[PDB]
Amino acid sequence: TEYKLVVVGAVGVGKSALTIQLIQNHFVDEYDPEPSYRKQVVIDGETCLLDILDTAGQEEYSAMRDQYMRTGEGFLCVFAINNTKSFEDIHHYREQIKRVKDSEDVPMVLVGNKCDLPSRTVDTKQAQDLARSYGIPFIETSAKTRQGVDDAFYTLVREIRKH
Amino acid sequence: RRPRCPGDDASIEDLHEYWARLWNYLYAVA
Amino acid sequence: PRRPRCPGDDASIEDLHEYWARLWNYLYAVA
Ligand SMILES: Nc1nc2c(ncn2[C@@H]2O[C@H](COP(=O)(O)OP(=O)(O)NP(=O)(O)O)[C@@H](O)[C@H]2O)c(=O)[nH]1
Ligand SMILES: [Ca+2]
Ligand SMILES: [Ca+2]
Ligand SMILES: [Ca+2]
Ligand SMILES: [Ca+2]
Ligand SMILES: [Mg+2]
Repeated sequence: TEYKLVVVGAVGVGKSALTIQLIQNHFVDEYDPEPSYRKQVVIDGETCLLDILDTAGQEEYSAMRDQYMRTGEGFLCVFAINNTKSFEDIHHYREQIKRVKDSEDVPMVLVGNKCDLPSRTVDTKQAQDLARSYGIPFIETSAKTRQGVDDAFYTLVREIRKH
Repeated sequence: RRPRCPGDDASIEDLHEYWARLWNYLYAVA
Repeated sequence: PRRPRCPGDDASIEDLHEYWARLWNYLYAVA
């Protein structure tokens, strides 16, 4: 079965880094003349084909982007734990998803990325509270150390399956 | 940045791979 | 269910969008 996953979030929060880690298993830069956005995985004893839309962070109006996002069945909403604006942007991203899907019931996971960092401005309890208020899972991740990365995408698949 | 065409003899899985690439590319250049 | 053709060098972004949409349709159909 096919799963279309869309990664959204403010500029620089780690959308591309998370996707690259999920698919290619590395953080440091590599040079080899094409990137893959598809992965075959087993989740809860059943095989999945995952396609990932790693959205550009810079936002604008676009009917085409709306259609690309509308194609997604589930969404990772990503902020960085050292970026309070990216956290406060999450409400906007959820509203955006609900607009494009024309629904209040869209599979979603809240992701707090960069938990490897030496300092933090967004505390865990804030994010757990917000996710709970949305009725969605919350997962802290690090694209650098790979901590939680599999868990974030796999939990999103679990949410889609329950839809 | 635009993905290369999949190839005339591309398998269904090859097309799936290309499609995911194009999905990302189109979003990026809007 | 006809397989769409990938447009060439001269393709506009809208041409690529059309191919994206037709390919989504085809790949859905043969599944
Ligand atoms: N320490 C640390 N740095 C990270 C992590 N994830 C991403 N970064 C770094 O933060 C920067 C932004 O990463 P990037 O993947 O480009 O984020 P993005 O959300 O795709 N950016 P954009 O919105 O511009 O597309 C890069 O320098 C990257 O190395 C993480 O988990 N830990
Ligand atoms: Ca690799
Ligand atoms: Ca525009
Ligand atoms: Ca403030
Ligand atoms: Ca633009
Ligand atoms: Mg990026």
